Amino acid sequence: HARYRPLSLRARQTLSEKSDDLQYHVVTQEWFGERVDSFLTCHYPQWDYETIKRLVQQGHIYRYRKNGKKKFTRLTDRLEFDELLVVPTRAFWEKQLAPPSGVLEETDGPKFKLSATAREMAHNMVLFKNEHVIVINKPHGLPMMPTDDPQEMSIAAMLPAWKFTNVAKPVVCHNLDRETSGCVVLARTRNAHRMLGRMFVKRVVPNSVYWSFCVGKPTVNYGRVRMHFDITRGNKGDIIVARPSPTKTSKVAIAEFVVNASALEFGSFISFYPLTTRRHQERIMAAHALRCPVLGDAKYGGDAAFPSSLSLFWDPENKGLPLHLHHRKIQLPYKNTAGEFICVTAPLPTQMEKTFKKLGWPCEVDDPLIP
Amino acid sequence: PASRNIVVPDAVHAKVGSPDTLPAEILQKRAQRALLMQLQQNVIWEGTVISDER
Repeated sequence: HARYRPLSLRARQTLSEKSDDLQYHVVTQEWFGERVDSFLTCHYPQWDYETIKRLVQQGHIYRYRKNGKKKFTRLTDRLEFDELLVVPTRAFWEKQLAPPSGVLEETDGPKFKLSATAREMAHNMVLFKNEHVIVINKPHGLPMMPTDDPQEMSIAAMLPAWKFTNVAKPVVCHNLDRETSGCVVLARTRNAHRMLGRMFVKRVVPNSVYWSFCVGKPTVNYGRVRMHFDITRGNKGDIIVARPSPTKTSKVAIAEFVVNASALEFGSFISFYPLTTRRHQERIMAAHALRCPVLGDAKYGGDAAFPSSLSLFWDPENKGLPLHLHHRKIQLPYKNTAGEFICVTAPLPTQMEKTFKKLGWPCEVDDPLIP
Repeated sequence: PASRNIVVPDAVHAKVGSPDTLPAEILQKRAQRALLMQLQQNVIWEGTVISDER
């Protein structure tokens, strides 16, 4: 909810101590030795153990031992005689600036019906599935989140389709562009989502690859690309200023590009291994840092991503050419029976398969750079 | 030679609404919009009326 401001540690402590919306449960003879978690579970049936643990471990719920200081306790610590246990209230969470933990609130929303054809499409889309995670081959044209036009299809909309024998639908762990296809990961459970979210933040060891067909050939076969973006809002779209040097408000974008095989100076096949997440880092780096736009990228390589070189295969005047960028070989923490991590791949889309076949290069090949 | 002026007739200039004159981004966006609408028609989506044929 709104009216929640970012608070430093001192500000949070000051607000917590000043607020009068606190309930003090006395520890009597009957609840002396009872554990904190059991006491809270008994006294707050409406709350969930997740909320209990979050509050206790983040300090929103504490105890006062008459010691002149508020002790912050673990869930496994025993209580004591004639001591207070301070717990906030709905008033504490709402009528002030301190935001609550993202569980205790009772927010809810409606549902949405899906057609049998859509469910079958989702089932065919699914690639890998276990008790924790799903990896699906998101197509080219479909978007991930709802578009500026509410009446449009989306992966978020289709999410309930692959709610296999689970009460709650999975949650997307990361998002792809509306023009890029390939693997996308869904966490089945909330704990799985929290654990797997640490993969998609900025990292130094690549775990996924992007196969791209780029017009032109970079001067070097393998290398690293680093660009600092200063995304800002514009009239309708957003401006993306890219610079080589850092800046206070800029965000870095790092990738490792390997030219798997280049036909000639006209076209090339590149693999991008990103160490960072930014709006359109792969496309921007291919277009500017490498000076080799993707074969279907009109947003950056306008009139240059559609070359007359491949007039025999693709019509240069057909601006609807799908982007020749494909997410592939996402590596997951979960291992297999052989002891090695699970690397889920996605088959190349129709256009990239056609281009590879026409150039004579094989399509189904294992990328050793992502073990 | 250089001093001589040359007048270019408007005929050679491409039409304003021509795809050549239009930036490639607009053409790609329109093509992708058409593809998305075709996909929505192919798989029954909510609020999608089948007013077409085939």
